[PDB]
Amino acid sequence: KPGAPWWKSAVFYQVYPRSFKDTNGDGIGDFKGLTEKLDYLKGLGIDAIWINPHYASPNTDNGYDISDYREVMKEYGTMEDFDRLMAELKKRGMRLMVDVVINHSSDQHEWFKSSRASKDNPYRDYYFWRDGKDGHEPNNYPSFFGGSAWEKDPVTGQYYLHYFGRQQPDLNWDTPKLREELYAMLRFWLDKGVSGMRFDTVATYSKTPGFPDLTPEQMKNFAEAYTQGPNLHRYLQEMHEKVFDHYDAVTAGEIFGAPLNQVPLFIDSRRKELDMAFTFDLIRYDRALDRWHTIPRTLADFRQTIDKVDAIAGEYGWNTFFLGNHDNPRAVSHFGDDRPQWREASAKALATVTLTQRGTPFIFQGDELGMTNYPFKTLQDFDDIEVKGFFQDYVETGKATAEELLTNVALTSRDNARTPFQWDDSANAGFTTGKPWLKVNPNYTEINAAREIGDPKSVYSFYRNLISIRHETPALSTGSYRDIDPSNADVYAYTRSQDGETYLVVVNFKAEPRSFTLPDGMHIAETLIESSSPAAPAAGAASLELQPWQSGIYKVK
Ligand SMILES: [Ca+2]
Repeated sequence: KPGAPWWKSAVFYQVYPRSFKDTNGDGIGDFKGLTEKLDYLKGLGIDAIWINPHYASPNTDNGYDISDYREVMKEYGTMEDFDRLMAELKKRGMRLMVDVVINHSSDQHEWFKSSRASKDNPYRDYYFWRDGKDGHEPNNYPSFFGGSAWEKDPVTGQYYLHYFGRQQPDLNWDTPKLREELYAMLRFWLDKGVSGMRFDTVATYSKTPGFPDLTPEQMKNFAEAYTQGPNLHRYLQEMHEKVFDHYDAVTAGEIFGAPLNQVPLFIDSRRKELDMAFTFDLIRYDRALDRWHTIPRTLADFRQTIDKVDAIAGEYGWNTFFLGNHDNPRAVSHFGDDRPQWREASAKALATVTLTQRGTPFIFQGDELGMTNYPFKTLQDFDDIEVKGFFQDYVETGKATAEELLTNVALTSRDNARTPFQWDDSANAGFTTGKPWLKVNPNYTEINAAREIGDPKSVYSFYRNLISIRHETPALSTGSYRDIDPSNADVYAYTRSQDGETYLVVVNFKAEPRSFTLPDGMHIAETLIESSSPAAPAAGAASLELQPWQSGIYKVK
């Protein structure tokens, strides 16, 4: 029949350029570093890479505050280096997905420098400027990065809106001329051959008319209210009509803060908005509302959340799947057990899950090596502007002590994912010849690409084999998904099926032996791969005995 888009069967790798590979000793990764490592990614089996922002930026949010959408970030290289990265990817049959940050720009962008000059400036309405009320801000909106989402500018006496940092003013999508500027910007990169675009905080583009105060209830989860602008889908549909309908690039949205029942509006292919969804339900399934505390959860919660997310894709939508990214703690530390004796086994188990979920998997740089959270010792060990925001909102206000913030944010911080990639065991793990912008994890002596690649029993080798198996088994990418028992908090088991072929995935999430009884009528036919198992089951088995953290993929009958 008709086939599926290349993107539904692709395995993506996310590169955070700043921490991938430095080639000039300034301690910051760059395009030349990434280009020199394309053979490494191709050898691992990667089809496409998504890079974080690579545009001109003051870096108050490491690329997410853009001052010029048509120039490359100085730290990464030049437009020539970007062009070379593209060409080398193409020589290897690989595709590039870039990050698109158009909910807001840097306050250094020329549009903002113009906007702030006067109320009658032609660019005034490229942003949101409003009078304060009752001697304070326009309304009670809080910022994700600390304090109020409203900043007064004495040049005009009004306040501008910023959901994120003070140096990331929100762009005004209710203004036609600004929407047209953004479309022309997207075409600039698409005309260069870019194959995909990831839309940063795509659900917050539409603002609420009149900016009334959030109710006390809404305030509890302000992220959600910010995703309820009345014109959101109208704007996304217009972006598709004027830009994406004219190219063959895949689009994916970072649907931050929106309730899961609204995700189909963004990804149902019939609506002509986005192709794939990046949801937060699973990766933040154990995160408190303040985003810096954790809440104990079990595998039952994990799988039940995945069931809900899969159901939302319905028949016309499509999900991405990921256990890690640049805004969350390290996969093995977060969902696995990173203790020395369990790190490799649990990282392999999580690899099995990642590569057998229904959706397009994104492997975050370093997770294929089993990289872990970083041992922060003081609040100064964090670079992340979000941690400074928590200090402002919780420590300076007396709600928590600096020690309490350190203790808790150490387990949830985005910086856990941003320590430099561990290439080998030379100075700073071969990431740089200079001083890394963020400290390298001392565990690079045990966790590094050179050692991983030379060992058939490594986490890396396991990911590589899982990727080969997935590429050879259509059911593992586009097949249906059925969780055999959503209530089981010990062993995660599900089937993937397509065209009469069914595969069974069984993953022990406990560090103790466990048993698993197959569904009535189901029996093992073959064993494709297992991790931490002393032996594959016998053909015909109606049950399995699992070692701690063991994972396996089996073709059933
Ligand atoms: Ca560099």
